[PDB]
Amino acid sequence: MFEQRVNSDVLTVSTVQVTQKPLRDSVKQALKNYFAQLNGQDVNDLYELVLAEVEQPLLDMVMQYTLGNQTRAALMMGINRGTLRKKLKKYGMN
Amino acid sequence: DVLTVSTVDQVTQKPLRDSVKQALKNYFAQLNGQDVNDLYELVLAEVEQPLLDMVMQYTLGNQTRAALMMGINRGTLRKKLKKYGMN
Repeated sequence: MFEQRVNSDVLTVSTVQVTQKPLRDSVKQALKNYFAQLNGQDVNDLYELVLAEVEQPLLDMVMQYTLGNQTRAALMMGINRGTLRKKLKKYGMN
Repeated sequence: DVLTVSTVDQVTQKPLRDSVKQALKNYFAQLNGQDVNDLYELVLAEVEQPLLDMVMQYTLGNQTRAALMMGINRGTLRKKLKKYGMN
């Protein structure tokens, strides 16, 4: 009945003829390899595991982009400074 | 380094964070001063979807085992699945 509002910009990486492929596929491949090594081992924190692998490079890139300005970083990210501060502290980036 | 992707004519493993960084580098380069207010959401959708897809395949669609493996409650799991039209 109704369409949605979302950011439709793309995130891609290079693959090799060289072409781009969606970032989501890298996450997918990394998980396949992860399960392959796990071989039925117990895991109970996969969300946290993946999130840490993704948030760190994101925080660094946005901070680098805003030259360290946290106010503009929170704005660009669509998160309040409180949540931003919390994520940085979480990864020792304070 | 439990999360890695294959890279190449020999193939070697590189951390997933390196893929995320490369993609953001491409993203920021084309931003061209344009403004953005939801970059976290854009990245989240890009990584949550494949994570959900893979965990659900690996647990045969069993929500209770999927949520335990992820370390989130089922209500949360369900909300994310519905958000991405995967329910």
